[PDB]
Amino acid sequence: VDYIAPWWVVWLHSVPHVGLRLQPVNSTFSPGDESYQESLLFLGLVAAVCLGLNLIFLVAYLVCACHCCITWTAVVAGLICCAAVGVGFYGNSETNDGAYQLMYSLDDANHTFSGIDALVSGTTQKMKVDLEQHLARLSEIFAARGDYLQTLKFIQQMAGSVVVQLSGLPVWREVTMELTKLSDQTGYVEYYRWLSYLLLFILDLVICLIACLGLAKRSKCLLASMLCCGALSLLLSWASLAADGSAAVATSDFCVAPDTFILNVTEGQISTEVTRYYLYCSQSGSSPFQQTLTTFQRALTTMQIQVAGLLQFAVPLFSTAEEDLLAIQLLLNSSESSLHQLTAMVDCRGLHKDYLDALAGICYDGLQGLLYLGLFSFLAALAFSTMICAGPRAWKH
Amino acid sequence: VDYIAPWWVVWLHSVPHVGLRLQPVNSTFSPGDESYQESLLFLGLVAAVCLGLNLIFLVAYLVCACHCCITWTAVVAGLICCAAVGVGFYGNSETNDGAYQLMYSLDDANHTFSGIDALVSGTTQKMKVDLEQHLARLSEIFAARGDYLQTLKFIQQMAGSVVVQLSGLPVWREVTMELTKLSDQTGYVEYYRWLSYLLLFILDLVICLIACLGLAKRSKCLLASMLCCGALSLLLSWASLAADGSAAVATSDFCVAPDTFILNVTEGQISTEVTRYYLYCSQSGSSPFQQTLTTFQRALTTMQIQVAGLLQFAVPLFSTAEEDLLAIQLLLNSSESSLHQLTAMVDCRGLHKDYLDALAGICYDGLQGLLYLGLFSFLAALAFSTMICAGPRAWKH
Amino acid sequence: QVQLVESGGGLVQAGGSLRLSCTASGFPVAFAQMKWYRQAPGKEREWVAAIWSMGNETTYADSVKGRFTISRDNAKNTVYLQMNSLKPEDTAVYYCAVEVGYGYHGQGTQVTVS
Ligand SMILES: *[C@@H]1O[C@H](CO)[C@@H](O[C@@H]2O[C@H](CO)[C@@H](O)[C@H](O)[C@H]2NC(C)=O)[C@H](O)[C@H]1NC(C)=O
Ligand SMILES: *[C@@H]1O[C@H](CO)[C@@H](O[C@@H]2O[C@H](CO)[C@@H](O)[C@H](O)[C@H]2NC(C)=O)[C@H](O)[C@H]1NC(C)=O
Ligand SMILES: *[C@@H]1O[C@H](CO)[C@@H](O[C@@H]2O[C@H](CO)[C@@H](O)[C@H](O)[C@H]2NC(C)=O)[C@H](O)[C@H]1NC(C)=O
Ligand SMILES: *[C@@H]1O[C@H](CO)[C@@H](O[C@@H]2O[C@H](CO)[C@@H](O)[C@H](O)[C@H]2NC(C)=O)[C@H](O)[C@H]1NC(C)=O
Ligand SMILES: *[C@@H]1O[C@H](CO)[C@@H](O)[C@H](O)[C@H]1NC(C)=O
Ligand SMILES: *[C@@H]1O[C@H](CO)[C@@H](O)[C@H](O)[C@H]1NC(C)=O
Ligand SMILES: *[C@@H]1O[C@H](CO)[C@@H](O)[C@H](O)[C@H]1NC(C)=O
Ligand SMILES: *[C@@H]1O[C@H](CO)[C@@H](O)[C@H](O)[C@H]1NC(C)=O
Repeated sequence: VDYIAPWWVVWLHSVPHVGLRLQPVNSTFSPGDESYQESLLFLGLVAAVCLGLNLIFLVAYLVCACHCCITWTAVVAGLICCAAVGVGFYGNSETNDGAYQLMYSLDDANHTFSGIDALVSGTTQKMKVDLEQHLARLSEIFAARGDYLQTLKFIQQMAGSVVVQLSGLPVWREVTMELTKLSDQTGYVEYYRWLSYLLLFILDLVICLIACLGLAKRSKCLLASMLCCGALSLLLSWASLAADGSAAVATSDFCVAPDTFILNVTEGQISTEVTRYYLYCSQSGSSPFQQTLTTFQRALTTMQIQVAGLLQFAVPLFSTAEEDLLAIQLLLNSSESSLHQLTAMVDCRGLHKDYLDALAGICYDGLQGLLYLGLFSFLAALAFSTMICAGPRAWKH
Repeated sequence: VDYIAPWWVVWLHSVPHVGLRLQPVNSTFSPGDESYQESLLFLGLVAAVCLGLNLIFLVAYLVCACHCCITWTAVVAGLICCAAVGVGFYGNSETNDGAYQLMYSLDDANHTFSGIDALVSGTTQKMKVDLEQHLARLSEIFAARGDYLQTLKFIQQMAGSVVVQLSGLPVWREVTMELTKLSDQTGYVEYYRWLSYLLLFILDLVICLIACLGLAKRSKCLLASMLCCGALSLLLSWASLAADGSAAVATSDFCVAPDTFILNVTEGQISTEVTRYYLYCSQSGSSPFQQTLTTFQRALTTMQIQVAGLLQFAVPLFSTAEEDLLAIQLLLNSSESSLHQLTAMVDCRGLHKDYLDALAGICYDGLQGLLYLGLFSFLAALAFSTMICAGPRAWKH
Repeated sequence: QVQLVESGGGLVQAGGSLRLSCTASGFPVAFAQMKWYRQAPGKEREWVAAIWSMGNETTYADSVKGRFTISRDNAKNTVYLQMNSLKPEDTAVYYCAVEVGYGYHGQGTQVTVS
């Protein structure tokens, strides 16, 4: 699998991004910059401007019709309104799917990083503390037996080497905290936004159906409140299109060059080799962790050889301390299982799949949901404008 | 994370299974046996009987009404048709998402299995041929070895041990062939079904548009063609309901216990130890690959240290097979790289995540899509029946 | 940190028997790696026998096969060489060595055959 920018990201990214003074600004994604923010609020204000122009058109046409076919166009307005609600339902569902995909990928990355950190801490503590305590006990009992104390010092030195080469690994405490904060913020914003958009769709369908109800038969006095609610939802739909366009432009500017942005965000918290390793899997290249894991496994094999030999060549001479020599071997083989797990978690594929899934989620699903919500806003604005400007229609006398 | 048992799967599995002549059947997923096909055919015949009853009731009611707000009811039926088309679009999109997710999960599992097989075959071939060739060349050029031929013999021995251990690893050629076949069949069937159901949606939209156009002007030829196409389209909608209900029942009752079925099928393909490890991820337990990987790692470390000793102690002595000894050192470094690339792809994490994602695609999204598609079929049948009910008053009125 | 002590050397007559002990202090005998070397006054130091660490597998050079046996005495932390059927060209300075990195060859034990 590989990541390439699909056509819609390229099309949206090429949309001009200028400030309030129309000055061209670097289009690279950088939310911290004030200039980029002002660039996106420029498109927001452009959307507000076209909203104002559309309202001016409605008021002018309404006053012209009042001072100075039709029912088919009203029915058509209702139909396009319903189609807009449907398209918006699909787009909101897709955007929610993208947001949940991003949250799931972030949670998977959090779990895999916390597993690495937990294994690092557990192995370091286990080896250093418990191995030193046991080794002190063996040196206590193996006293006055030279070669045995020399081998004990050897395994102590190998333990020190393991501790050094294992601490020489990234510690993702702050990375875990950042991932957790991002996941919680995404959850809050996404849930509230989905509630808001579901409420908007419900109100849109409700007002469309009940406005057509008045036109159909029975009472006709509803149309005044129907017009008021239609105008409110029309301005709300214009604001929705503004927000959706701004968010889509920002997400596309992120998605065109996501690897560079991620690599230049995690600059001090994370090493450069590790990030370049996870973002671009080095199937042809060499894993940066390979040397540390190799030293770890070589040291563990040497420990196992020495301890097994000690078990086999110390029963007759001492007949004691074998009750904790079995314990030190059990500790070593548990650490071997820990090493297998650790080299299974630090692999490029594990985090790279999560990152690629998050990228596909955000870009594909989220931004297609975004332009589909923008299209919903456009059709809703069109149908709302037509149904508001349908005219007094004799006030149904 | 573990596959939690959902609720709608349980509800759809709780439906009685009768087969052909009121036998309780078993309701435990068993493809390729007569009882299960009989139950699915029962469900299909139930929906066919419902179609026949609907047809007979509609014809009889129409004849009785002819022999003895309707425009509003026709418009309501058209609106229900449009809503059914939208919900069918949603259901087909969800079903296609589930099918593509299943195909992608199977593709990634195939990639991991192919990688495992490529790695084991490459390492065993490289070792057994190139490494044996290099010790054969170095043994003869080393004259009057004595001390040295013992180390060379031990290297050959431990290489034999590691190659035996790697041969003990399962071979996944048959499994990847089966996965390729399943993926190809899934792609072909899903593409054809998506195209057919999109054609059905197009037919429904077109016939609804013709009905709406013919409701404006009372034209006999247009009404006749519209009704002739509508009866045909309702028979297809009922048949689609039949097929979709049968498929939904099958998928739901496979969902209630997928692990036992996938274990039953994989009784000769893969040893039970490997499948029970992959399906569950008993993170607090052991792993069937632990021993062979431990032996691989120990062999590689010990051959590393012995070859390094020979290299750094033989150049001052012979310096004739130095290219050969660098060659075996390079082979050993490469085997270290492939080992670190091997103990991560055989891990529980990747394949368990693939299996959970495939399940979620086929069971969460897939069954939701099938239920939505069945609801679309039922709504289309109801709307077509309601439209036909307005047929007698469409003529002469 | 390791030291080597060689003992048992002396002047012997052709075809006798003797045992050399190469004491160890920093590496356990026949537990990591063991090796036995010799050198004549004008000559290059030459291998005679060796022990592999765990399996007690021993090998001997062609000219020395079937006459010397080298053992593993774990009780007193020592390696023995049992020389039998001595011949006059067996007169040389004998050593033991290792190839582990704990250290290297120690000193000599003179054995002369007359
Ligand atoms: C990310 O993983 C971390 C692992 O540290 C989770 O932290 C735990 O969170 C629970 C509550 O959910 C606390 O009770 C535990 O004490 C936390 N453990 C530690 C070691 O701090 C965290 O919840 C995960 N976050 C997400 C969003 O999944
Ligand atoms: C070291 O870890 C391994 C994990 O398998 C254990 O290996 C077993 O060792 C016993 C005792 O020699 C053998 O009889 C078994 O055959 C080994 N198991 C396998 C699956 O090969 C070993 O017990 C662990 N060490 C300790 C002290 O528990
Ligand atoms: C499943 O994996 C197999 C691994 O063999 C893939 O087979 C390869 O397919 C490519 C084209 O996709 C061919 O160029 C190779 O020659 C095939 N290799 C062999 C050994 O036959 C197969 O394509 C994969 N299937 C899917 C759906 O990903
Ligand atoms: C096998 O790997 C090592 C480590 O990458 C290669 O280089 C050795 O690196 C260590 C650590 O810096 C040095 O002490 C050694 O002297 C290096 N060995 C050399 C230069 O021969 C090693 O070269 C690799 N083996 C081969 C055949 O390429
Ligand atoms: C944007 O930033 C990039 C960073 O490489 C720079 O090369 C470029 O000139 C800047 N401006 C534009 C208009 O791309
Ligand atoms: C990109 O990296 C450079 C490296 O010097 C840094 O100065 C700059 O602030 C970074 N900018 C962004 C937008 O990531
Ligand atoms: C299905 O058959 C199995 C044995 O194959 C039996 O245990 C079970 O009771 C049967 N009925 C069910 C699951 O309703
Ligand atoms: C599935 O496997 C179980 C357990 O081995 C066995 O009892 C059963 O007969 C198998 N087949 C079916 C169809 O359940």
